[PDB]
Amino acid sequence: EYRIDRVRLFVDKLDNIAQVPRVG
Amino acid sequence: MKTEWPELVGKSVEEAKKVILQDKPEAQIIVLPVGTIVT
Repeated sequence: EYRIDRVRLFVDKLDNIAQVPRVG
Repeated sequence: MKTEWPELVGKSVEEAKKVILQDKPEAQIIVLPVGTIVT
């Protein structure tokens, strides 16, 4: 792949980044 | 060289999309409510 500019940023009920994005 | 945003854990899309928006060479991020992956 390459330097894609997107990352599955899943959110919780109150938008609490419970998953860390990386893009790498 | 921000490519993990590990410190972003327990944070919010605000700071996420915010800083994530660039760090690497403009690496953005998809803000979604988990849910399935498009059927």
